[PDB]
Amino acid sequence: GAFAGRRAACGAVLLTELLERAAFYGITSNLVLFLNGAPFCWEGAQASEALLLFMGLTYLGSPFGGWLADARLGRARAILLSLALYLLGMLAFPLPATFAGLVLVGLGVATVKANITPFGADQVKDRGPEATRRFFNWFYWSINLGAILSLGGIAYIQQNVSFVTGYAIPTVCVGLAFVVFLCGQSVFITKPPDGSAFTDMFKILTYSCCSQKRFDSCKMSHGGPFTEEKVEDVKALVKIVPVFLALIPYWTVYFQMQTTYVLQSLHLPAAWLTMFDAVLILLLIPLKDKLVDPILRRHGLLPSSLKRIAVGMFFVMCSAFAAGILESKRLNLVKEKTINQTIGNVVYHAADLSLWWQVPQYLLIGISEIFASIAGLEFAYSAAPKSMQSAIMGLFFFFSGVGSFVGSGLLALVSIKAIGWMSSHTDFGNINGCYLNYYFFLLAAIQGATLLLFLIISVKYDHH
Repeated sequence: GAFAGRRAACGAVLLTELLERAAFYGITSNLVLFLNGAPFCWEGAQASEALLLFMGLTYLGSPFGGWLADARLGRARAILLSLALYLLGMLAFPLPATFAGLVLVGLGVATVKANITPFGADQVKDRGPEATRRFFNWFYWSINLGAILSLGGIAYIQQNVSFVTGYAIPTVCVGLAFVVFLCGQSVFITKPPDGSAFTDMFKILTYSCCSQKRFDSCKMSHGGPFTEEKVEDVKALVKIVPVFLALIPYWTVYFQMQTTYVLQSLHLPAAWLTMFDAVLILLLIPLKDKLVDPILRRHGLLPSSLKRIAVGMFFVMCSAFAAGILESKRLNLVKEKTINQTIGNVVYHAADLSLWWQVPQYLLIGISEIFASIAGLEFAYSAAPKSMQSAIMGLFFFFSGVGSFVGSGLLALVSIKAIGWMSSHTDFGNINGCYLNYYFFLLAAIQGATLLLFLIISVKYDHH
């Protein structure tokens, strides 16, 4: 009965999210390749910088998207405006203009990502937190399904017809999402926030900050016009911030592992490797949702989101250790024979080893994801105040982007001449004379330290 009733609205929201994710992954799958192979052939550095700027704008727009959704507008209306801007920007690709289109697409996706999760989360808030947890599980499953569908269909229909349609496919998807969402609204009534006074909440926050400049906060605000709700929201946000601060290195390690696993698998369509992870997720989310959760319900072992994030961090560390061991074995084997292969239009030298040895580590990462990210989202919805859930989601996405940037900086920094772990990394391939195993071991050590710090912070937070 918990999932009955608004099932149609939940399915519509999941379909819209799937279409949005498919369009985004279609955009990001071969943007650099399309720009390089286009008649306006730029340099590799120029395309890389454009992609990095696009990703940074998408990461940065999420807090402002949540701010715009929370203030002077609703949630569904802000989603509609964001996806309209997304469609308008995406229409430019099949046709300075490129910069404007990238800006529009980035703003649209940043607002959509920041606003879709809180809306669907509050849509099922009628029942207990278990309904929200199941909704988040199916939300992540739909995201992965959309990723797989895009990364397959792009190549599936790219060969049949002209390549322009390859970029026209996401746009149509966006349009479809638009229509679906519109229809959903006609029967949504998913407890619309109707946020009008929430704008004042923002200025109240500033007033509280002024009260800081002019448990000190509680006693100071008791005398003034600072009714307990806003003070408790400020306290909750203050408690939340260190969690994200500790989670930033986790996102750094996550993105670095995502890049390095593909880079290593290249030496055993290039996007299919990434699909592997998603495929594993598509296999793991349902089974767990039907088996892992009930058993705890039988034993009363239901942990907090922080404990599940810690378990995910432990699985990440185990996967990093396994990847390091596999890289060491591959380096030991490769010092005797090499095999020349071609992927796309690039020649790579790979060791005489099967590709299935990547199955264990990937599997571990999958478990970590199904134990961590979703749980974090639940926390991102649970501890956040009811007034500014979208702002909290936007800040979380911004912190994830900052972690990704820190990971890229660390990857650049572990390539200095004094380090000596890699010298052919500047070249496209020939990672045979490199030391990626040491990089994996360093990532595992950093993950362990971050896990310990997060455990301490989680214990301190749960004590209060």
